[PDB]
Amino acid sequence: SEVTIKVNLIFADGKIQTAEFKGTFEEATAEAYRYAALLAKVNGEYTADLEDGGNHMNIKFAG
Amino acid sequence: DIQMTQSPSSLSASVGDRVTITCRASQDVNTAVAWYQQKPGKAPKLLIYSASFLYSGVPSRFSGSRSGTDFTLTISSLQPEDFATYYCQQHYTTPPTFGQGTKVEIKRTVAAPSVFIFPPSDEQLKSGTASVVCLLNNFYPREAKVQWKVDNALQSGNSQESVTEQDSKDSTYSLSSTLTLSKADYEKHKVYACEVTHQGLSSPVTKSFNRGE
Amino acid sequence: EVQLVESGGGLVQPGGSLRLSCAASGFNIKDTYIHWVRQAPGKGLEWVARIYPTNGYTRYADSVKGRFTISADTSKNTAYLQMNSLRAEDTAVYYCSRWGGDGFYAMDYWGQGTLVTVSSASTKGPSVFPLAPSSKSTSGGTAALGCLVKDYFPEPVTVSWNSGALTSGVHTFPAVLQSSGLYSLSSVVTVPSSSLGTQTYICNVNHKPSNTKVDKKVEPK
Amino acid sequence: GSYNKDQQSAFYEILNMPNLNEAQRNGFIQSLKDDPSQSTNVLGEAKKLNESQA
Ligand SMILES: [Cl-]
Repeated sequence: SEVTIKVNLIFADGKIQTAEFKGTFEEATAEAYRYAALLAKVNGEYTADLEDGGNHMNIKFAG
Repeated sequence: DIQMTQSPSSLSASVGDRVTITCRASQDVNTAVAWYQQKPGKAPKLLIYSASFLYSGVPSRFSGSRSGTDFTLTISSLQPEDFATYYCQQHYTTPPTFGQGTKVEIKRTVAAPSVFIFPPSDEQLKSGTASVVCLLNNFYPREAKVQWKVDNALQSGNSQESVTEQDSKDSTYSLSSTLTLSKADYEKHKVYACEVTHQGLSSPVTKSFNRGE
Repeated sequence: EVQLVESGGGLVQPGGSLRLSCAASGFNIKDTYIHWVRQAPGKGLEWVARIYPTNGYTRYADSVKGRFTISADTSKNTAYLQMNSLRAEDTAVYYCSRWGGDGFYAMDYWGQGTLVTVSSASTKGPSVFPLAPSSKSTSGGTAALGCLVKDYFPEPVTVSWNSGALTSGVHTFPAVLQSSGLYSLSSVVTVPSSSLGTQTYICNVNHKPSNTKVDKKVEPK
Repeated sequence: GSYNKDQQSAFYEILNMPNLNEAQRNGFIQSLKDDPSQSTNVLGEAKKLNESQA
């Protein structure tokens, strides 16, 4: 449908950004994981913890 | 046609943070991709062209790169005036197509709103309608609950809110909630109250007046 | 300075026709591509059409083909967009831009944009009411006051304070579409409490579509 | 300016459409002048408009 996946981006230095991905659940999901992978190139390996049946993510970068 | 898929849909970050927005072309577009910044109500402004070249006069904190069909716009040190919707555009084939846009908002510390209320003017009351305006000035974050009570009765379906864009200097919002009634109904009642709930306030603030005071 | 200026936008009935102009200066359109790009309220940018005035080559978005035509008069250094068979979904701000100017392969200059509203509804000028400062609109030695600009159609309305001399502390809210089908907005300004009664505060409201121009002095009641 | 016998023919069809109002008729005529390459598309849209206002 039209869901909004909300994401907390938690960086190694403690900085936090928040992001939204819109689309069908599956498209939004794929887009959030793709974005995480991209950011990990600069910010270190990511870990994604899912909450609220996948509609909320916490993504941490190792540095 | 070629479509441009931008991510995320929105991103909120603190002044001084490094921010990264992406755009993906559905097939090869070489480097024929431009990035634009659009402030609400204004023409888009060119930042970057041919994927990585900075347009004249654009601050050096903006940069673009390309890997295959993936394009990235990076703001190296987010400034409060950088809030905008950013769009990518390919011109490799006609029709040139735009991405759906990424809205960038500035994160900052909490600030409670100044709350004020305005009765209907006498001029308006000479007509058949009364508008009661509740103002929340210069607050953050944007989230807030504003409820109307007339003679302690909770109002529903008869008010509308409007919210400003972030201040370009201090990144706060302001909000108006307008309660609309017929003159006759307005005249039937005496106490008009706007109740505001916000993160910055230790408990909700009610701003109130009596008709005719 | 390179400059593009769009004109000709306004209210038109569904099925109706309108013609936009884009007047260019500080460069010759014979040397560039000229594009039209639109943005529906709250939505993204959508490409509409382009011309290369030097040879007259044109291209169009599929959704406007046959209904809109782009052209250019190089002697007037002006481009045009004829728009027929208009529909509700054509409601948008329409921007003109150049591409290829000075060899830059992107849209480096844009006009300010011109709003096109496709609707069966009639034009209506706003009523302007004061939002008087009072003991209910003041705190910490500063006071809020404003103007309620109510019941107009179509967009847009502009509001300035003191003929543009007063810009600090001004918040002009985005218009809201009421249930009636008419728009309404408020503009407020925060000023020193002590200035009330000594400094004149006037909101200047202009609604071009109804030819309405109103200067409303706001005072404590 | 001048026109070929194809362009003259496009004008003629639109000129004669009974269900267009004068704003629409002249708007489409203007489009024909604007961009000869779009003649066929323009006539098609004018026809659709004409038919819908029958
Ligand atoms: Cl085409």
